[PDB]
Amino acid sequence: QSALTQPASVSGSPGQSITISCTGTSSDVGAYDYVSWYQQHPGKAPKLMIYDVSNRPSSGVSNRFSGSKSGNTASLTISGLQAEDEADYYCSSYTSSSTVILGGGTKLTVL
Amino acid sequence: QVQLQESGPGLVKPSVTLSLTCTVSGDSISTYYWSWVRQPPGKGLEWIGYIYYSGNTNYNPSLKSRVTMSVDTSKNQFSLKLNSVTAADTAVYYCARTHHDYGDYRPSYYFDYWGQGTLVTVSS
Amino acid sequence: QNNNSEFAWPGASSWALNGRNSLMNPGPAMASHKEGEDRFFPLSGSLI
Amino acid sequence: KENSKRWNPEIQYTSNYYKSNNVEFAVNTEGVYSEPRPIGTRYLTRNL
Amino acid sequence: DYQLPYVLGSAHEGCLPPFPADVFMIPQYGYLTLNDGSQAVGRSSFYCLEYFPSQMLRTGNNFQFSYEFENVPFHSSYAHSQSLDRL
Amino acid sequence: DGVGSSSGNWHCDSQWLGDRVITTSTRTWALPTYNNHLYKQISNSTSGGSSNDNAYFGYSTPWGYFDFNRFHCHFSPRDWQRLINNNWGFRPKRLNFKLFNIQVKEVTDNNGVKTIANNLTSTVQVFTDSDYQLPYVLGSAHEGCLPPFPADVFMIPQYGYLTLNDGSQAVGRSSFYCLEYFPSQMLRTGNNFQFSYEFENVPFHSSYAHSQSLDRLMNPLIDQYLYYLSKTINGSGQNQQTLKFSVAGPSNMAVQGRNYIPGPSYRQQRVSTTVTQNNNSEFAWPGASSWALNGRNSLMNPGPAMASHKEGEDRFFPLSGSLIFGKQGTGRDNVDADKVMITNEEEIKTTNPVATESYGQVATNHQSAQAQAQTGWVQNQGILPGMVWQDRDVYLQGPIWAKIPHTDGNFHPSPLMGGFGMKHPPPQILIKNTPVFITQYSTGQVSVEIEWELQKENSKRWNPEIQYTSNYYKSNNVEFAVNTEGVYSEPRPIGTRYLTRNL
Amino acid sequence: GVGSSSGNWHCDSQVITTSTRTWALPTYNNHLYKQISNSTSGGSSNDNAYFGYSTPWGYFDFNRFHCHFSPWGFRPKRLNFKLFNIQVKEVTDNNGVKTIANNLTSTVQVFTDSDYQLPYVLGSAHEGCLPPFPADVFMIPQYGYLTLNDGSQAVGRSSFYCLEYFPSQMLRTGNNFQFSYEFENVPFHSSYAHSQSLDRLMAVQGRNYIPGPSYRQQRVSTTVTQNNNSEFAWPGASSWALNGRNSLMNPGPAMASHKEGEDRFFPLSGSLIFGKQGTGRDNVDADKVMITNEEEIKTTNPVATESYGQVATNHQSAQAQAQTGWVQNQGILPGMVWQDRDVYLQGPIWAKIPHTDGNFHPSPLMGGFGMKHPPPQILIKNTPVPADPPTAFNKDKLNSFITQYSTGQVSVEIEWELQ
Amino acid sequence: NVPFHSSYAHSQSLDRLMNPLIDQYLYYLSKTINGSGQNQQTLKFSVAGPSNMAVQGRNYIPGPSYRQQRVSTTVTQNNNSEFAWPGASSWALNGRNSLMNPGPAMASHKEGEDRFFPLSGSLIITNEEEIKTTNPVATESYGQVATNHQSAQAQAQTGWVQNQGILPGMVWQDRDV
Amino acid sequence: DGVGSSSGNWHCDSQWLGDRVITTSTRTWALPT
Amino acid sequence: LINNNWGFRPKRLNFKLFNIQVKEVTDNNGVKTIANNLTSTVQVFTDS
Amino acid sequence: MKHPPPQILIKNTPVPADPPTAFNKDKLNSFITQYSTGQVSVEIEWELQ
Amino acid sequence: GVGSSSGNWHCDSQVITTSTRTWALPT
Repeated sequence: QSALTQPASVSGSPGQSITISCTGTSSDVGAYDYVSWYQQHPGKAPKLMIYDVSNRPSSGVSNRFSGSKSGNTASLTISGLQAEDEADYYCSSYTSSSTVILGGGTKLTVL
Repeated sequence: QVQLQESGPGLVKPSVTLSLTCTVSGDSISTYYWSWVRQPPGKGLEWIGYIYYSGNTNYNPSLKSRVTMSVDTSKNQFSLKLNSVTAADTAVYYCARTHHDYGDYRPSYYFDYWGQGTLVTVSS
Repeated sequence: QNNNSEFAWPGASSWALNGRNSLMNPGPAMASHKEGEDRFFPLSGSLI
Repeated sequence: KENSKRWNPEIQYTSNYYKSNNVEFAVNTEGVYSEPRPIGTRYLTRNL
Repeated sequence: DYQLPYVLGSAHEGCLPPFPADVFMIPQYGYLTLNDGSQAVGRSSFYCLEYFPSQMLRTGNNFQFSYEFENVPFHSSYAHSQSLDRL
Repeated sequence: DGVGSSSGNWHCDSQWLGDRVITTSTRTWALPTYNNHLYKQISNSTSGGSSNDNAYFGYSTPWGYFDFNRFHCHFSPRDWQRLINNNWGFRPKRLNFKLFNIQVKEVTDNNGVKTIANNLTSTVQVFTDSDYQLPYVLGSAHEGCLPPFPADVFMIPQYGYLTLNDGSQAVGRSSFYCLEYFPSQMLRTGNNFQFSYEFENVPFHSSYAHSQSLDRLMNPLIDQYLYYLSKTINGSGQNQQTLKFSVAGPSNMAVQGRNYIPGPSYRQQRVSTTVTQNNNSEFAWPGASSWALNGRNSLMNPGPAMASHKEGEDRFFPLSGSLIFGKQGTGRDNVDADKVMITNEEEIKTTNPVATESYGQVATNHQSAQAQAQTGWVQNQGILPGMVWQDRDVYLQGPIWAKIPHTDGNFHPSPLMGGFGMKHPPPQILIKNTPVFITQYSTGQVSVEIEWELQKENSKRWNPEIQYTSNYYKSNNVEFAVNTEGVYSEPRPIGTRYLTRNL
Repeated sequence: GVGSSSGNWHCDSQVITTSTRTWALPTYNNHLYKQISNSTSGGSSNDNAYFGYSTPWGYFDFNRFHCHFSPWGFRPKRLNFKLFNIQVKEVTDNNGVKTIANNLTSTVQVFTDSDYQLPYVLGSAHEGCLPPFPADVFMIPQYGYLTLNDGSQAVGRSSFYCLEYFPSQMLRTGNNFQFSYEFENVPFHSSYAHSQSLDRLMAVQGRNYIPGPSYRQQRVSTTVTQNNNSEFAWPGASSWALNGRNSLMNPGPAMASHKEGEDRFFPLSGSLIFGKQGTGRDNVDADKVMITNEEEIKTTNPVATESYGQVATNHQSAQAQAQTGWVQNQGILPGMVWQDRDVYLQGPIWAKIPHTDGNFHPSPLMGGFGMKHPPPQILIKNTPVPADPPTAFNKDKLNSFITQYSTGQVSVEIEWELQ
Repeated sequence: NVPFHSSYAHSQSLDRLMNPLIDQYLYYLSKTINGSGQNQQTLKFSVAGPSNMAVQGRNYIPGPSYRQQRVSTTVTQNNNSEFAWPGASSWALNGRNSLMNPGPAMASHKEGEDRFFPLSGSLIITNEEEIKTTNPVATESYGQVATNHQSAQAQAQTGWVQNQGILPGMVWQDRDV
Repeated sequence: DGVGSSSGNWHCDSQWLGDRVITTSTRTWALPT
Repeated sequence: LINNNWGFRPKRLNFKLFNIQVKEVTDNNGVKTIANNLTSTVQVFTDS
Repeated sequence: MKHPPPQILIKNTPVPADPPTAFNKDKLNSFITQYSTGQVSVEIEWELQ
Repeated sequence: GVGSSSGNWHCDSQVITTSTRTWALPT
């Protein structure tokens, strides 16, 4: 179905929490708790960060990342920003038509 | 220690079907779903579709008319076929495992392992 | 993958008693699906 | 009890090691208890 | 304790030969488990027979055991004279 | 008793009875003749001995020995699962060792193809050192154990020991031990040998992971009646020195007063399994933590029990800090990371400091109107009153016991590779063929029986535990099973810590 | 009975101390077990992250000495505990004024955890103790516990306990509760100051014994002009890191507060600090707090703000001078002796030694008697009494209860053995 | 009622207790780079065995050390300065600095150097050499500890241990009578 | 036996002995008319 | 249970009802008062 | 039958040929070629109707 | 022992049936 919508870019100074949002219809983000986030560095494969709205993978993801959902909007919060943190982030959801759709991605820059 | 590796052509002429395989090493295809995701340069990720070990498949509706996937459990690898490749098709193609717990009816939507990726160029 | 029609009741397995039809739920014990096919479940054949 | 002679380890019912806002089979921040999944009885195996 | 897969009721060859003077080869034991195909599932089990206690016999040693059959009905070695419909 | 009468039966069973487990293993072995019936002095100087850290002096003997000291000898993968999921602790109690069905063979190599036949009159010597008079080589984690899978047939390892050395040369204080100078029962083809042993009392190995961390033991709802110093100054300005105090409470838990502190630390260098994160230099021996003894540097391996990593960082491991096992069919030298299995002690993170982290900080100076407060990192810490710690976990492929060295003092003798330290461990069992020389070898059976005490999990935890389990999967082979070639393999190391306790 | 007393008042010290007090137990969380975490409490700091549960249950705390004592060695032996004269008040609000009436048919649940199956919170030196003066009436604190966490989240290994899942004794107004407890053997707590010092039993002479371990604390003057003009409460402190979380080293190894004749200073986190009656919670001056000192043990114990000694860092030769370096932290060496930290009238009595493979000198660092089986927790709650149900059956659990609380008497008796 | 005083010298050393003929089933990290160049990182592992006995896994470690300054009977070797008090290892109590005499029992000197002696370590001059099997040398550092986290930017660094308190799994000999 | 005398206590535990398990649950109920 | 056993089945049942508390409700205007009714009874029987 | 006549399993105990004179951890892949023979008697009582 | 017989051949039917055979077991 139609894509998830994200802000094009977000920036935050090192050490301060920042939030990225992704909006979806009542059929994807709104209806299910199936939301995941991926972090991608240039020239590399995307890495899973959040799954099931707030869950984190057992290894490789710091506790500084947290997912959340309200209404039709899901959000990724990064706190204690670091240089490694700057990367491309993608929202992804399981839609009503049993297909997987992702966001456009947001580029985050740390000052 | 699942490790995905895919192989294929670098350059492909238009109107020619594109074939790509991905080999799972260190673990087997097992009971998981296996997806293909393509990223055009400087563009967002797009989910092409996935296949399951029994051949059951699901695809992206936009690409559904021209996409065929196949799994081969003996050789422990799965592949992708794309018809009528054009300018739009140029992308880095990743083969990512999609998490699935066998036996419960829970949709499998997210990718917990990824291949290195392969760059495919559609040009004359 | 399912058919685009209303078959919850019309496509169900049922047993008639004294002229009334009752759904067969869950019914005799049978494997929910053939191997490699987790996605399918029997209409009334399971407990939900 | 089982006396089984099977050499390789069984399938057991287990909690995953997971990082979650809540813990499974426990109250939430509002005090509401939940049962996340249906748990069956069939894990150990036997010869037919 | 009937802890192995029991292959005897499958009507295989390897029986003691009907004529008492024939020398027979003893058939090899093997067993089948769950499969999805040529492959195995996590519920598939592997049995090692070395992991049972067994008796070791040199050329002077012998082995015997007794077994009681459980109660089973007499197999009927006869043919009916009447038919169900003409009773 | 007789040449045509078997002297023992093959016993391979595990019995669970309440609070105890009895395991029984039987294996077929083959004993060659080592050193052509000779004792031969050995040292590095034979191989050339290029380094002083590797310098050694000792002897090799005609005798072999039996080694059951690994867990997979006595437990099947299922019994191990059955042990670790249901119990909080276990420990060995009794030991019964039997040797039987001895067959001494004699080899004739005559023209092209060699010939084997029975030597019915030959003997085999076996004895046990129950007075612990010989050098004890069992607690060193050497190969040669009874094979985990019972249908395999294993070859007995040659016995050898080391004594004092100066470089590669011996010294006057060195010793030499003749094993022929021990009385030893002699066995022909009809004889058998058995002896029983009683383990000395040890503490239960803790097969559980704490459900609390040492620093969280507080009631989260209630304040302490202790105070801590919140402010040393009022704010931006000069001469602002002040003393300000606050109650320690649920808001700030780090500053709260605590009764007990984490266990000792000797820091390890950190290596990632993702190679591009590692530094581009050869630092395997140079960047490694070590201890020196009489001029020689022994690498610190595995070392004190410390958590392999912080939560969520599984790709890092301490350089020498972990036990690392080879996969089935893995070469001896310079294998890739995927060929080995690196065990990680994550479960001890609640009370044990991370191996790759500093212990903490200390004050390094006296602050004053002229001098700021300074600190410095604690890279190693010895025992302090009020430390608590967990020992290293035991593995299905890992050792069981070690011999506690005979010394005037020791602290917490629990051996550092894991398992049960004992000043009187199970005695070594020495075996050799009697010289006749005629080319000759022997074979037979060995059965070993250990009784294991258990400690039941009494927990009141409401939600389900973590259990070691084989998840549903479909692969070519079954895990912990033979393949189409008949090769048994253990796919992963299995720890003992799944169930939980309160701290 | 409804009109007869189930116990009396005993408040005398004979060495058998006996205390008795009057307590009030409210309703906590409206009979709910609620998940609590640092995010729930506002979060932010990694070192402060936590995950746990708050329970409807309350508990009794006599763990401080001023509970049993009116103003060489000693140690506890037996324990005896009674809970009697139970009274259950219910509350109803007409407009803005509240009514209180006896509810005679309600119950009060209590149990002791003598198998130590619950998280043990009596060793953290919290508030909520029996008041030191026998006339006061005290509020019983709420029981909560923490489990494993990563950030504000829960790992799969985290545990959840339901205290309703314990068998407990239920008390109407005429019922009483009692149990006795036998202290396991501890060494006598020393109540003396050495008249001799470890080095004088001359600076170059050979000795058989050396002073105990040290982990250096930063030094702080009570004359503020002496202190550096900067904020070093956290930056200048001693800490230990556990699982990536830094915890303050407090109070730390038992060490002398200060050198001879340096009374003004105190080690930053190295001392037990008490509040005076009526002291505020946050940012109170130095004259609002009682700061204990450990100068008594300075004979055998090194100053908390001083280095343990010097050690050679090299090999001297005709080309190189003998060099030394300072030892800030020194752990146990064979031959050490030390004195533990002293106990105070306000200070704690016991702690629970964590259940681990190993420990050394289990004596708790805040002072008192370490026990692998200490006096067990005593848990209490008011049994919920629901309001009128809807009269049509509803699947859901009932969230509307009568407002209620209870009150009664507590007596704790401890036999003390003296040296 | 005291323990027997040990009056013997070990015929083995703590670091040689292995069987010289057999490999361990344990692995160690043998090589971190394939060669010389950029981006050569690797992880290679090998079996611990008789040829390299330094890297083998051991269950017990030597006793605690508090290092002494080293002094040579041959006088020319000693530095020409008065380092007797300043150099000496000491401990502070109540502000009074006492000399660490004799202190933690340790091997008086490395094998082959009997000219050297601990500055305040030995009774006066006896030697403790009998204990060099399980005890660290008095004039030598206990060992090395990693002082950082290596990274692709930062190479691995180690510091020296001039004093080490007790650890679990330590063994030692007391001082000879 | 009276108004102010509790008629029962709270039992909520499971005991595992040999081949049998004894589970005990206790709950608070509310009965409307 | 399900991890350690091949089968299970109930044996004995022991049921108890106690701490009976009867509350009589008086509704007057918006407020309602709930007080103990001490003499009140509850009927309980089993159909055996 | 639920408890039929039990399976009776038999094998020749493996006899290794001469193992090497230096120790090796591998399992032994070289055995003496060997086989066995013997007699088998089975006596079943039968009930008649 | 080596030079003696551990069992006697029995092959008769009495109702009690008896059978005896010779077997060969390979590896």
